[PDB]
Amino acid sequence: NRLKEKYNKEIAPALMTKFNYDSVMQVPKIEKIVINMGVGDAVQNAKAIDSAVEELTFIAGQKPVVTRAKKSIAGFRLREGMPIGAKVTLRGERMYDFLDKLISVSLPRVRDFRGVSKKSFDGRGNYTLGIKEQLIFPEIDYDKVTKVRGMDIVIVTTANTDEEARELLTQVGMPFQK
Amino acid sequence: SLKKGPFVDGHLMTKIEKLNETDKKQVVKTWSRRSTIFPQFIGHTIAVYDGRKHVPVFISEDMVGHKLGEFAPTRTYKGHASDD
Amino acid sequence: ARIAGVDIPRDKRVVISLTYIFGIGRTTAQQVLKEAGVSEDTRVRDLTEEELGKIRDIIDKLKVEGDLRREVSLNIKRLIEIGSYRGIRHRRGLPVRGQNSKNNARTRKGPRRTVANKK
RNA sequence: GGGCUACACACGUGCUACAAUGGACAGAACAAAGGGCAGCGAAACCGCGAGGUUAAGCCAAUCCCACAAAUCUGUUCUCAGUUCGGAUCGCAGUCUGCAACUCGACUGCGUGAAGCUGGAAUCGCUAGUAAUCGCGGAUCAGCAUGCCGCGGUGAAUACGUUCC
RNA sequence: GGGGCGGUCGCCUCCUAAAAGGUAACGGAGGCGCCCAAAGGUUCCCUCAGAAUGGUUGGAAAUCAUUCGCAGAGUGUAAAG
Repeated sequence: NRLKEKYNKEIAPALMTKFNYDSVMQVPKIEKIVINMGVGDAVQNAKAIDSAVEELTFIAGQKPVVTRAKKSIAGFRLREGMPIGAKVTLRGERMYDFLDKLISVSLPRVRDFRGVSKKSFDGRGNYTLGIKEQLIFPEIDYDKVTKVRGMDIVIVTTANTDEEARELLTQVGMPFQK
Repeated sequence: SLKKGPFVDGHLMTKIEKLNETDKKQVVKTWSRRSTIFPQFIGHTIAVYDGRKHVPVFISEDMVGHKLGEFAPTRTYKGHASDD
Repeated sequence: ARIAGVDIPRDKRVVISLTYIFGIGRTTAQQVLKEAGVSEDTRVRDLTEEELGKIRDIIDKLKVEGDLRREVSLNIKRLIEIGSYRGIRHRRGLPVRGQNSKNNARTRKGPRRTVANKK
């Protein structure tokens, strides 16, 4: 909750002076994060896609749900049924308890990483990010999982423009390659 | 190399020195590829004598300790018959 | 997992156990243990609750796994954009150090196959 | 200045391994022969190492190259792509040379291919031979897994001329 | 539109059929001797296809976020409604 108090006292007042706001009260707000698994099956016979689903319980406490395909693909499995990947939509106090782990711990842990996200902005608001290691998340043990599985994060901004959406992220302490 | 130090033939030294102090002449041939690139030599473009034909070479800040003639390969690729 | 070099194994003596770390080798392990005074110790993994931490700091001074991979990667990327000739050897499948090609040197070339005959 | 060192590949011929009769560490111990003054270069000192600084002696049964290695004695790993093997490459040094990019050697550090004994087929050798471990020299500014030698350790089998 | 040969014989959709319906030809285009205990019944909820942008192993596409989408979707199977 320390991150949650942080924008209630530090970020917002500074954000208010950076440019004018209609009706004073208006301020961009984080909405939902969506974590993707993908897995890739390779090919369909994981055999246990659910074993990957258990792994995501560590990255976030919200229960993952498998994303069943709504369309068949000629190049890869499969027609509808036998779900591929998983999805999570953490909210509330969980939102900043998770984001606090992201800046302070997750991103710096990565080897080659120093900073990203420049062209990444939609020009509308939403942020996107890729995650390629479970070593990135401290709660996971090294002994578990063995083979690497992919991950994603998508922060949402209330702001109607990326210029406002970006400035909100900078005060959060989010890294940028610059 | 070893110590004291990298060794240009020394004619390239006075050439690039005069070209640096004034004139700013560009594109010059050299037969002596053995000479190493120097910080004073930066930004010049030299036609490198591989033997068959001179190959011009711009000098980025990144290249210094690499030999000047190293950048141009005398070798012709490949040559092979049925590719793919 | 793990406290220093990520994913060090188990049921092995500590020296070979952190030689596995992408960074420290054998003699470097001999040096960090010479600083340690462990004496080997311990065949399995049971060191000490705080000594594991002080060793974790000395290993932390050394650097560093996937970022060390980024060192070699950024280095060869420096070796290709520079012109070049060395990175040219890195991607021809040509050996870089300079040891012919008329025979062997299959470390990059791979096994199969063949596409010639006469007559 | 290049090239004789090409590179998708084939073949001939060597080297190193695929490991517990072993690997790694520590201690201990036994050679022969050859080379050396535009040379060998001890010892002392500096550097983890390579080498460097400095310099005694030696035209050599005097001195130097020079320490023999396998082995033995213990410690340790306990059967695996491994403390097996070292490839490839990166970085940082070093010897020689006006000069080490093409296209030299060596070292320190890091990276840790393939290979867990190999199809068809094929080679050597009747005893100090095969097996294997180190050393020296010719070559030579530098460069010897090749060649020529030196010694250490040191077997199995030979019924026989049916067959090649 | 002589017979023989070929093809066809029943049911269902559209057009030809001419703004009720019907309506012929060996006229023009297609389907069916099924399928489903659920894709049925009821109740409570939800809205598509495709596009653009951003993104790990994701490439023209498996997955996910967003503006756009009066339906360019889906409606077991084929057409009209």
